[PDB]
Amino acid sequence: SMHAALSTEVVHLRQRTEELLRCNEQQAAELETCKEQLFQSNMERKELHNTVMDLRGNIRVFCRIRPPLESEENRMCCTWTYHDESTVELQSIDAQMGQQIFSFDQVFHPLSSQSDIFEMVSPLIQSALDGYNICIFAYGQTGSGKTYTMDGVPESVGVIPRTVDLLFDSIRGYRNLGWEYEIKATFLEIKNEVLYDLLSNEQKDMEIRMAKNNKNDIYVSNITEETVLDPNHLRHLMHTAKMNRASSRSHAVTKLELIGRHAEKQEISVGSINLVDLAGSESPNRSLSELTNVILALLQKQDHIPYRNSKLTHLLMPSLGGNSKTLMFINVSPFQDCFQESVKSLRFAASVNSCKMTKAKRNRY
Amino acid sequence: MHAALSTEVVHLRQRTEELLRCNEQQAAELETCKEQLFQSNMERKELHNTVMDLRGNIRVFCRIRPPLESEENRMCCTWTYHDESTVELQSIDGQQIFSFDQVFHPLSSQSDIFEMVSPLIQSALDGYNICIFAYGQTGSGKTYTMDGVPESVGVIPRTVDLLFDSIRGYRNLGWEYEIKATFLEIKNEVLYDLLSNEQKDMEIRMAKNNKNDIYVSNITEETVLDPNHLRHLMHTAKMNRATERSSRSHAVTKLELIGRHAEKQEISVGSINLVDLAGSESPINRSLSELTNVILALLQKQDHIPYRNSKLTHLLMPSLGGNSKTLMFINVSPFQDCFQESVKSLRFAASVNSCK
Ligand SMILES: Nc1ncnc2c1ncn2[C@@H]1O[C@H](COP(=O)(O)OP(=O)(O)O)[C@@H](O)[C@H]1O
Ligand SMILES: Nc1ncnc2c1ncn2[C@@H]1O[C@H](COP(=O)(O)OP(=O)(O)O)[C@@H](O)[C@H]1O
Repeated sequence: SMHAALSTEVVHLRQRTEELLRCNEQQAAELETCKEQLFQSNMERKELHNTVMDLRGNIRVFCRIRPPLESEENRMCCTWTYHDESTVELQSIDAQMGQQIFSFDQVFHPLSSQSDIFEMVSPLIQSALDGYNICIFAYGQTGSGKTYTMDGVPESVGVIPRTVDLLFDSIRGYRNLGWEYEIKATFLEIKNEVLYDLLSNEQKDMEIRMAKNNKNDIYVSNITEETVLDPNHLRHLMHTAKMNRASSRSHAVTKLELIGRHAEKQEISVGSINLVDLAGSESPNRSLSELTNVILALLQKQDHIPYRNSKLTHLLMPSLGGNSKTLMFINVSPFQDCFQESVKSLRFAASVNSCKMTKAKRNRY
Repeated sequence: MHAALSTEVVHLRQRTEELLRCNEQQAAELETCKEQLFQSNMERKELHNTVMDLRGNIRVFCRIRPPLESEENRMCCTWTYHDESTVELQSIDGQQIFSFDQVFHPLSSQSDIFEMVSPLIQSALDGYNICIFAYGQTGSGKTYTMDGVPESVGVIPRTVDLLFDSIRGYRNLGWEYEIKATFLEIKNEVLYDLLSNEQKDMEIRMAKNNKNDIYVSNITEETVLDPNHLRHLMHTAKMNRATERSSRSHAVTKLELIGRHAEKQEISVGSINLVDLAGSESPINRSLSELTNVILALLQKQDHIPYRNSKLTHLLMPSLGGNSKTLMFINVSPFQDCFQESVKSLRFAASVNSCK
């Protein structure tokens, strides 16, 4: 009577046990399959993203909105409506005709980690090894993330360090192929329309001039041509330069010139990686005033283009023209007090988004 | 023993609490992670079409065949490749220079030609219609180009294989696709089922739920069971052919893809249309000339397009629309007797670029 009752219940529960374990097994089998498919999908989606951006041409504009830090709680924060992964719109908390919705190549949410940011940039660096000039720029008001995105903090490294390792990994496989790539370095700081070499602590006078090789590229003199040795050597040179830099509103122009040496045949790759940390979008515009003019130039002007008025724009004269992938980070603060400046940064980003197609060279001489 | 089974029950009730909490956790990981797989694959599909758009929706290609050793003694003409997109023939006795989206010389393998088509099979799975053509004089390679040969299969066999392998993959995204094939043929502006041995009349009407879609009556529409099926089917398609006289007959294969996601209650339907155009030689005189009026017409963005003027332009109409992608292979004989006709072919290809 009792011994009957409870021995049935035992069996009944053995049924929920093996059912809740059967369903528990297949859930994990689907779940493992779903994530891989989701990775594979994200892979083929970022592939086509690079593949589309490529055909549109050679100027890319990414927009990264910074999250309020632990110091911003009651600070007024403008409304932010993310319509797509490439289209975003900001709204003034107060009252309100103008452009408020903005579409770029890729818009990064505050949540996006430094890894995701560099994940989209990675293809360009890799392209520099196959003979290609690359230039990365960080525009925006101060506090928006220009240092955070371009460079990186200790915990989350930025684009600058992330490329270092990525570049040496590729170099490793290329040495094996017989391609002995050589990495060089050039760190300089146009603080106030004056170049100041960050690798050379001794004061010098850089002078930007039509690169003697060809009118197409434009080199610079009095600059420490430091031949990089390994990932951490460059991490040493990174530290070196930030030391000299110390800054808030200055153009830190880094030029990791990338050469190649193939044992199969005397060919040489060209990798003009140009990681530039602009600063000061808000109105004081020392060199950044002419940056908006070369940009508005490439939109209107064709062959004719202002090349001076900004040491920065004269260094970048290889890019503006052609054979150079240009990518600009639009770091923008999410606060209502900076709502107008944020719009200003997004207006410049829209003109950058509307810039002309630049060609590309095999750069394999 | 009563205390023994009184304990087991108490163990079994825990291990089923934890197993109930464990299954509750898994299912919410699956829920959002299928949401992501869907949204991710959805931005994927969007990008792919944009890529496909930049490359062009209507691309034109050129494939001069290698001279057969049967004809090693038949004399060639002077072919000059000005780039990989451009070509020019000259008569061995004004200039004749032609530009393409891509040109295929006589060592271009069958695989090199499918590489142009391969991306489209993904767009047929994405719900866009797709159109594939083998324009050229008889002996150009039209048949060799699409159907292929046993050692090196053509575009149609490569499609099938890629089609099934995608479908198997897709099934992990939750879509379940189905393939319905209509092997038919147009002669003297009248259609014929190739899968049927009896002779039944067929006509082009509107589809039950779409006026733009095309419906053919009393055709066969075999639903494909596995490649083995698709093999038998395609075999049986070569039958009921004969008048040997495929020179004046348009061989239309149409693999309709019918993808349905139950979870999200969403459908994807794309139609592939691999057409083996009849010989372009001046003695179907209607369907051929018409199909090329329409294609030009499309390029020039005319308001109205005489889709009904031809059985072929009528039958293919839902795959000639803007969102729909079309690839045109001009096969050409590299010989001196073929010269004049090979020019006509290429000249039409100039027409296309000119209307753009
Ligand atoms: N996505 C992010 N996640 C975490 N912290 C961020 C993010 N973006 C910016 N920050 C932080 O906010 C500040 C960004 O300002 P910063 O980049 O230093 O000024 P500037 O824009 O002049 O270089 C830094 O403290 C940086 O650590
Ligand atoms: N790449 C190629 N390699 C070998 N043979 C080819 C090639 N292209 C065309 N041919 C030859 O030309 C013919 C192709 O068939 P074709 O006569 O153009 O088609 P249709 O039967 O539709 O008129 C066959 O003789 C084939 O052997």
